[PDB]
Amino acid sequence: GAFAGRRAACGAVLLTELLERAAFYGITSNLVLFLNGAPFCWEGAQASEALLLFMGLTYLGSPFGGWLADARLGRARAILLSLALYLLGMLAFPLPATFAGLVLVGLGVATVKANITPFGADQVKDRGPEATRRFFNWFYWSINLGAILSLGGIAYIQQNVSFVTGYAIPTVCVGLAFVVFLCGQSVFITKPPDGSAFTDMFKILTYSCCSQKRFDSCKMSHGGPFTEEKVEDVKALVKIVPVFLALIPYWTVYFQMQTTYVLQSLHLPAAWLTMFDAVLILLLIPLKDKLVDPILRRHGLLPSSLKRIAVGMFFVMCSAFAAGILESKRLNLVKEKTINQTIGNVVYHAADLSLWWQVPQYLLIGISEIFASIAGLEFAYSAAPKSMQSAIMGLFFFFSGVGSFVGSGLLALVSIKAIGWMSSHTDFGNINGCYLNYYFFLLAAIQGATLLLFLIISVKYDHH
Repeated sequence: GAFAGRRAACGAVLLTELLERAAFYGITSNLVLFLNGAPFCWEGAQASEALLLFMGLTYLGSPFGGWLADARLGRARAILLSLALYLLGMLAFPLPATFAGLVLVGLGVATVKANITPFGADQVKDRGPEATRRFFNWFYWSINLGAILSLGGIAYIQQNVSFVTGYAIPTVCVGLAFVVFLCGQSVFITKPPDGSAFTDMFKILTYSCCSQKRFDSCKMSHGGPFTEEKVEDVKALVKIVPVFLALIPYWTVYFQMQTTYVLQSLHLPAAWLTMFDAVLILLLIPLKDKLVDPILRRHGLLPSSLKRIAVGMFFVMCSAFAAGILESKRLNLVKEKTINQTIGNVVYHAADLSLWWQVPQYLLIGISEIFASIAGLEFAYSAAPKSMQSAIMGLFFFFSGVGSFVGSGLLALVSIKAIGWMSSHTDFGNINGCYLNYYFFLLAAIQGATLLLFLIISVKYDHH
């Protein structure tokens, strides 16, 4: 009965999210390749910088998207405006203009990502937190399904017809999402926030900050016009911030592992490797949702989101250790024979080893994801105040982007001449004379330290 009733609205929201994710992954799958192979052939550095700027704008727009959704507008209306801007920007690709289109697409996706999760989360808030947890599980499953569908269909229909349609496919998807969402609204009534006074909440926050400049906060605000709700929201946000601060290195390690696993698998369509992870997720989310959760319900072992994030961090560390061991074995084997292969239009030298040895580590990462990210989202919805859930989601996405940037900086920094772990990394391939195993071991050590710090912070937070 918990999932009955608004099932149609939940399915519509999941379909819209799937279409949005498919369009985004279609955009990001071969943007650099399309720009390089286009008649306006730029340099590799120029395309890389454009992609990095696009990703940074998408990461940065999420807090402002949540701010715009929370203030002077609703949630569904802000989603509609964001996806309209997304469609308008995406229409430019099949046709300075490129910069404007990238800006529009980035703003649209940043607002959509920041606003879709809180809306669907509050849509099922009628029942207990278990309904929200199941909704988040199916939300992540739909995201992965959309990723797989895009990364397959792009190549599936790219060969049949002209390549322009390859970029026209996401746009149509966006349009479809638009229509679906519109229809959903006609029967949504998913407890619309109707946020009008929430704008004042923002200025109240500033007033509280002024009260800081002019448990000190509680006693100071008791005398003034600072009714307990806003003070408790400020306290909750203050408690939340260190969690994200500790989670930033986790996102750094996550993105670095995502890049390095593909880079290593290249030496055993290039996007299919990434699909592997998603495929594993598509296999793991349902089974767990039907088996892992009930058993705890039988034993009363239901942990907090922080404990599940810690378990995910432990699985990440185990996967990093396994990847390091596999890289060491591959380096030991490769010092005797090499095999020349071609992927796309690039020649790579790979060791005489099967590709299935990547199955264990990937599997571990999958478990970590199904134990961590979703749980974090639940926390991102649970501890956040009811007034500014979208702002909290936007800040979380911004912190994830900052972690990704820190990971890229660390990857650049572990390539200095004094380090000596890699010298052919500047070249496209020939990672045979490199030391990626040491990089994996360093990532595992950093993950362990971050896990310990997060455990301490989680214990301190749960004590209060």
